[PDB]
Amino acid sequence: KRIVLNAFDMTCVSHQSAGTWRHPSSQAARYNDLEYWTNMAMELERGCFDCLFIADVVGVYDVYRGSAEMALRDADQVPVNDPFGAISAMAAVTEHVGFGVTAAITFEQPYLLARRLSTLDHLTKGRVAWNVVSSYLNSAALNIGMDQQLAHDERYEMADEYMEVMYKLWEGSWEDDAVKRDKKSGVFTDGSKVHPINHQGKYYKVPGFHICEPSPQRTPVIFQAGASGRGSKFAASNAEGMFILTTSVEQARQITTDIRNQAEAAGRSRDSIKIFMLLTVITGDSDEAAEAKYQEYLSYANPEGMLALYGGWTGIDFAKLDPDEPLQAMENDSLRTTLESLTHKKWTVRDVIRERCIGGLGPVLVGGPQKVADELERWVDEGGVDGFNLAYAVTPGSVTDFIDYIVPELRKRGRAQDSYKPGSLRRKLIGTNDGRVESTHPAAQYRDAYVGKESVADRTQPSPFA
Repeated sequence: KRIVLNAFDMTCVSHQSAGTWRHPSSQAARYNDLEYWTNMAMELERGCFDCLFIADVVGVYDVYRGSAEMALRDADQVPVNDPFGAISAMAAVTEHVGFGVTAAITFEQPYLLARRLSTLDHLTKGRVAWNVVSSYLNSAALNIGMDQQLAHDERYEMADEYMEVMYKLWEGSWEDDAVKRDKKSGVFTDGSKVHPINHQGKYYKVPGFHICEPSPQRTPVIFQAGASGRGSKFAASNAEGMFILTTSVEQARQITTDIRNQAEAAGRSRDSIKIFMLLTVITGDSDEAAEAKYQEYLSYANPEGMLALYGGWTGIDFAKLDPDEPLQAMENDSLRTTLESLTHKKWTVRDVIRERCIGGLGPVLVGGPQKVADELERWVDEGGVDGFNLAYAVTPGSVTDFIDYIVPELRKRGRAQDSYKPGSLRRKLIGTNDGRVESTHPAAQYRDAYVGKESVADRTQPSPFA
C-alpha cells in the first residue's frame, strides 16, 4: 500500500514553526517571490510527491498579549498572500504534482468561488484540490464582514447547502456533450444542454447556470480538515482527502477507524477518503546528524512567535500563564494533554514551548533514514492513515531532505512511487478511471441530474434575424 506524500506550505513566512525562518538555509521569507513557488513545485516532482497543500488564513493571530505584534515580529502567518496567486506558474513547469488550494466558504459567494476553482482546473489540466475551510480568526470577521442575521447554530446546514450549490454548478449545469467547439458548424456550445440549476435553499439563491465549461475533473478534489461532532458528518460526507491532527499512533488508530466508520455511515466506502496527518520530519544521514540539525534549528526558535500561533489555534493567551510551572501542572486539560503527548512531564512550560517552536501542534519525527522510515510505516499501517502533510521547519530543505534521505528508503521498502500514475489528481489519489467523483460521492447526484430539465434554449424567443 503506497504512502501518499504531500508538502504542507502556506503563502507566508512562519507556518507551523516559529523563528526557524532565521536559519541561513531557510527561504521562507521568499513566500512573496514567484521563483520560490516554481522551484518548490519542480522539486516536488523530482521526488514524485502527490500534492502541494497550500494553507491560508485571512485573519491574524492577536490573542497572545492581546495584539498581533508578536505575530508580526516573527511573521507568524502574517503577512499572508492569496494562495491562488502562484498556481498557474507552478503548473506551467510541472506535469503531475497536484495543488491543494485553501479557500473559505465564509466570505466568498459560491457562484464566484466555483468559477475561480474551475478556472484553475482548466489551467492546471485537472490537478487542483479544494481545501474547504470555515474561517475562524476573529479579525477576518471584523475586517471583511459577516451577516449577523445568520445563526451560528446553523453553520453546518449553511455549509451543506453551499456545497450543494457548488456541486450543481460543476456537475449538473452543463451536460458532457453540451460543448461542441465545432469551427465548421460554428456551434461552440449547444444551449439545450446547458441548464440553470434553479437552486433556492434556505441560505442561497442561485437560479442561473455555471459560467464555465466542464473542466477535466469537474469537481476539484475535495480536501477537508478532520472535525468532531456535527462537523465530523460534514467532513465524512464530502472529503476525498481528510487532513487530521494526531499526536500518537495509538490515538491515530481510533481517529482513522472513526472516520472510515463515518464514511460508511454516509453511504461511501472505508477507502473513499484518503487520510493525511500533519507531521514534521527532521532527518539526515544518521540519527546523530538528524538530532544535531534539530537542535541547530531550535537555536533559532522564537518562543513568543509560537505563543502567538498557540493563541490563535487554541484561544489561550499565554501572557496569563506561568513560564516556570511544570507542564504537568498546566490548568487547561486540552492543551496540557496534547503538549504532554507531543513531548518526551517535569519540564517547565517555558522549556516545552521552546521545543514546540518546531512542529506547532503536530508530531515531530527526528532520525536517520531507518528510524524515520520505520515510524512512517507505523503511522500508516498501525495508525491507519494514508499518508502525510509534511510541514517544514526550514524550506525548501525540509522537502529536499525528505526526497534525498527518506524517499529512497521508502521506495526500497515498496511504499513510495517512483513515477506518476497518468491522469487527473482525482485519478491519481482516489483512482476513479475518469477522474470524476465516485458514484457514492454527494457530488455525483447532480451528474446528469438536469438531463431533460429546463435548458437555456427553452427560453429562446423567435427572431427575424435568425
